Amino acid sequence: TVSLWETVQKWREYRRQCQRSLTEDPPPATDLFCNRTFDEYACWPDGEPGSFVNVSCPWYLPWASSVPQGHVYRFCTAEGLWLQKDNSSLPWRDLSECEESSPEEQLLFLYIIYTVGYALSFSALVIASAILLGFRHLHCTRNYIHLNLFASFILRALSVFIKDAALKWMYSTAAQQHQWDGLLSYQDSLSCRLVFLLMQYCVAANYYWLLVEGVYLYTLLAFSVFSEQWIFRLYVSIGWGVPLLFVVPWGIVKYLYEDEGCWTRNSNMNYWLIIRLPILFAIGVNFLIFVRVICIVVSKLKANDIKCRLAKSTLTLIPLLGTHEVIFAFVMDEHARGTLRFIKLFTELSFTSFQGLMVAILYCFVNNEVQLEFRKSWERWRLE
Amino acid sequence: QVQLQESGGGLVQPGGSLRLSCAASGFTFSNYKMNWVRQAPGKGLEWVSDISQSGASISYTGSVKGRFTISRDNAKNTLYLQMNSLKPEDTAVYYCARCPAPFTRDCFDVTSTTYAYRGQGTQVTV
Amino acid sequence: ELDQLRQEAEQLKNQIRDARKACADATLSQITNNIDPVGRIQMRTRRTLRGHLAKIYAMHWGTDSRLLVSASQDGKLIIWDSYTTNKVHAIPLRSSWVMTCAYAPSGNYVACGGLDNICSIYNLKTREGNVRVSRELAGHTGYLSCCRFLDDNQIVTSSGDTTCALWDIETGQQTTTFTGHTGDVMSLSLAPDTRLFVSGACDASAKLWDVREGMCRQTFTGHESDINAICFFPNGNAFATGSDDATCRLFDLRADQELMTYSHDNIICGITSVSFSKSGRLLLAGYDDFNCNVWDALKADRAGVLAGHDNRVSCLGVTDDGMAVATGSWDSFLKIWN
Amino acid sequence: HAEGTFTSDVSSYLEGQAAKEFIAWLVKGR
Amino acid sequence: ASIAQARKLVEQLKMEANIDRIKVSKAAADLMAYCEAHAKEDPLLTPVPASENPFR
Amino acid sequence: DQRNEEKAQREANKKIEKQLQKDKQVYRATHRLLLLGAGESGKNTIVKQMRILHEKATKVQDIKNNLKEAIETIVAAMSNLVPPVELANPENQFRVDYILSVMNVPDFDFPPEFYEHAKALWEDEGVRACYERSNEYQLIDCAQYFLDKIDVIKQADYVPSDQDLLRCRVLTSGIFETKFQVDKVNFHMFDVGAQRDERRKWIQCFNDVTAIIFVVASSSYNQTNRLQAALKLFDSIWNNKWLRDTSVILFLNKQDLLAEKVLAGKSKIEDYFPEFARYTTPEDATPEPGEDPRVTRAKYFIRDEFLRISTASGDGRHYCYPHFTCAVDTENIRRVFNDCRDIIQRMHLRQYELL
Repeated sequence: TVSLWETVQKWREYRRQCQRSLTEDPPPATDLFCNRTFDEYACWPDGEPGSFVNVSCPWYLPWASSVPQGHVYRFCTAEGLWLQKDNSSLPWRDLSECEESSPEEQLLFLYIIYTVGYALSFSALVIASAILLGFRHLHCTRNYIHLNLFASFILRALSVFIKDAALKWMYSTAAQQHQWDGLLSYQDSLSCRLVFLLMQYCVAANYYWLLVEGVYLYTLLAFSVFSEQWIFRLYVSIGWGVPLLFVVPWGIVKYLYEDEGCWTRNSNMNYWLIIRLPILFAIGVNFLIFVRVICIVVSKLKANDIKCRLAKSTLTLIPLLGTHEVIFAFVMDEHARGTLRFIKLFTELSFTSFQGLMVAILYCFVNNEVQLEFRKSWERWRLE
Repeated sequence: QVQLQESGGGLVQPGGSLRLSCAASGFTFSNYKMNWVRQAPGKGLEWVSDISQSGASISYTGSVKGRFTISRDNAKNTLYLQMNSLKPEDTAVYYCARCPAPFTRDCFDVTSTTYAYRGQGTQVTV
Repeated sequence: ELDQLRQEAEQLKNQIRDARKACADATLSQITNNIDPVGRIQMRTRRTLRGHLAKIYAMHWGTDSRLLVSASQDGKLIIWDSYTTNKVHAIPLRSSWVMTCAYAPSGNYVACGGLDNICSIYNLKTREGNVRVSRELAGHTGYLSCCRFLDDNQIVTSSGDTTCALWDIETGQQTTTFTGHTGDVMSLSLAPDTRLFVSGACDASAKLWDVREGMCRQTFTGHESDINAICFFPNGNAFATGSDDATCRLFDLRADQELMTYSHDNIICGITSVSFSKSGRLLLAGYDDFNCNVWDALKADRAGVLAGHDNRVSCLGVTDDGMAVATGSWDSFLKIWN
Repeated sequence: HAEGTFTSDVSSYLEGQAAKEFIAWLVKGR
Repeated sequence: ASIAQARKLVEQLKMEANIDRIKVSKAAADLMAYCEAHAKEDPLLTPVPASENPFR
Repeated sequence: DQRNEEKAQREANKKIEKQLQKDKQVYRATHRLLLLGAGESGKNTIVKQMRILHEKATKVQDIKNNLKEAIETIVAAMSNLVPPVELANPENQFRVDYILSVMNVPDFDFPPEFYEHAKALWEDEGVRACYERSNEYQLIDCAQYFLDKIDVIKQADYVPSDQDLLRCRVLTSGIFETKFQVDKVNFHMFDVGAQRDERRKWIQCFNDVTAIIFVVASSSYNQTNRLQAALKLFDSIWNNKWLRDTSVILFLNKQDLLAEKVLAGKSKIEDYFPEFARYTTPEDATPEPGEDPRVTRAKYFIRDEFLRISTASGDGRHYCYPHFTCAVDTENIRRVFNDCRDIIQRMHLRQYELL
């Protein structure tokens, strides 16, 4: 659709055309005529006395295509005046033939929920990262993968806070005025393109650290030996490096071919796919890994409340691997419209915002090996 | 000093009865699992019965079930074996054997050849 | 007949117990009833020695009070510099099931052994610079539980075959065998003049042995279960024993009996290791409940706790200058305490 | 992903609301 | 045999019975006198200043 | 200087810590196993077959030697007794004659005719009586033990048990190691030899092995009850506080031998275990093809004796894996591999709080 900057530019061009045009236009040289005038909304040609001067609906209007023919009106009275309206120093002008004919209420309901969730996830994960890094008995390869997943969730929350601030600065009265007058704005700056590019990276790195947790749990349960320093340095390389390998390329495409809006708008869906297709491979492999691990858990429960233990194992594996995204993942942005957009965006935003809180509870706070370190440390605090 | 002294073993007819007693001293008797162990002539040591610290958990070897009764008196520091319906296969030296460590569930080595926490034994001849 | 030899051993046991009762004029608690207590001993972990893969069974301080050797069942002897935490030597073992280690007083050798029934002597001062086996002492028919050098050429071992043995290192032969225990000998401790040693075994008894004459001079009973640990008092006239009965006991040589029992009703786990401080006022004891208790040796009161291990404290050692306590544990770490 | 989808949806909606404002300031006499 | 084992235990009990035992109050006084005469040289009993503690 | 020797100590420490990191990868890659069994469990034979696929069985000729030497000296000493013992059979039958001839034969070959020659001598009551005076003359201590075992040493498949190596003095090593690999996974198996029967101290060394392999002779019931002693030892291993996290692989090794007795009437199980008379075969029991119901009922009863111990105090921290086996089975190495895979997988699922 249309931006402030297209409409401002267009207007500036109309303003240029009327500015010249008024000098070019020739006087009717009759009595009681009205002067030609550009009211900042219209170019009004000089007017005949006692007549409706009927000017075409303007072309800069963002709603112009829907109104191919239309005429704004101003009355040139027979005594040499534009007709003043009732108790108005401004002349009478009728505009209803040139107007346009709530979606924000559900965007506000969405924005409130994920910011409460991301805040509670950021709060629980700075505590959960402090507990795992605090006790040295908890230091192992599993908790090292956990701490990097903790960091990938905190960065996503911080980027969501920064993106929301940026949207409110890009769409401020001050910014709007800056665009209307044509002075440089936030929307035209590499500091604005990097805020949303960092959002891409922190989202994609979080999905690939949910991927590392799947692959590392799959490696342990596949029972064959691996090198604990080369595979772990590969896991840190997979979790942080692979996202740079496809976020950096999607930034080149937006800069060369789609550099409008600070990269906040997906206009060509193929460029969109560059970020999303790479992220759906990581969700899909995490879903298959989720199947094999629960298939292992079922096989162990047969040998040794069976449905209740299996359900508890499933619901705590669900935030570790991000398998809640498998539901509405193939309902693509291109095809998702109406109430289905709401519910795809509702379930994805809300559960992802609360997913960092769940992983802090289930893998730090209720963890039995963590709770034994708090009780042995209080046992060593009863010797003081 | 740990000392276990068994008494009550003598000549008995087949189908007869005999009560064995193990007088314990030198340790806190109620802290330990206690065992009866026997040695038939020509055979090795064979576990007969045990009893837990309070006297609740009681087990027997299969050849004596329904016939032998084990009990302890923690106040008098004594272990009992009430042997009813005695067969000639019950002819053995019967040893009272203490579990090696207190407050444990596992009870290692009580049938070993040179186990220290075991009395010198009383001869039961059927 | 053995029936009369049973009763002859009982009446000599009567005579020894009455000869011990007649010398018991006043207990150690009554003698030390008016001495000032030591207060609360508050030691803290100064060093944590990391690098062992599996559970540590034994350690021994060097006589320089700086170097120490530790033995872990990953198959490694590591010699640490306790000041800088640097590993000085890492010695791979032929058998991984090591249960004891010993640092020689000259600093030139370490010994170790375990389920292989062999005390392996390692030369630390070779001319190329590596650490190689100088001798393997074979002849025990049970696991090696404790070893201590007398000098560079002599070492005393204790074993699961119920015996102790003095070895000539340069010949590999047993000079003397020490028999009389009826259970696995778990620990030994040399006297400060190294003319005697005490051994604690799984028959709930401790025996004092003459090194050169090869006989058992005294037998000490009073423990209820297996003695896992033993250590002389610093003047060599007494020794302490740690047992599975959750008590430590102090025995005097010249009084031929037990002087003191170190216990608490809230302590129900066995003692794995015992050592005295330099003056002998403190008796440190490692426990199965992952802690080490500091005991007032004269007043039998608990003076402190070394807490911080996450598994069974297997061994404990005080430096010869008394500056530090090392504790080894099944969590694979050694801790140095002041 | 849903972050990008929500950000694009917010920025495309708020792009059009500011254009309506611009036209309204123009109608007020700017 | 069992007789040859039990004969040696009789012989050991005779050599352990013929020893001169001092009084326990005498033995306790010698241990009390050692811990007082060496209390100044025990760094775990009285903590040294944190300059000559090499684990500082 | 002081810092020049300190950098030389930091460089020797870095050369150690690199080597310790390479040793750490080897240690975490290898599964350690403690192989444990009653003495005549068939274990040692299990160690022999597992080795030929990839020191204890080597000493079978030293046990060959003692039994023959014991037979020689008694028949020889029979003369020297003041009343030379009359053999119950008046004639030697050549069994005595052959034994005389065998005297001082270098590298004897112990043919089947030599055994039956010795076999029939030893059952002769005249020889039986010459053994009470054996105390009077010089004889090896393991004489009667191996003589009553003529039947077992017969078979060419004979691998001596631990009790056999105990009666003789052949064992010198405290712990025997057998390294092998299944599916490129290294395994380190440790068997205990030349340790006393008092296990309560040295069993603590094996608290962090992957599994204890506890082999049992299921044919043992009817040593009065070799199987009850196997059940008390399993009970002590299962309930020891240091072995409380160590899983136990369980092999019932004499399936074929167990079988011959149950079909024979050579068993009478309900004498040593009176709860067998009211025991029924479980519904989840899947017998081998062509197997008698008398065999399967006795087979799963001995399994349920060991499972009655392990279902108490298990608590999801360590597990019992029972296997019905024979000592020379080729599947056995694979059964250890599958249980060790199940142990490691169950350990990782506890660390993720999924099991």
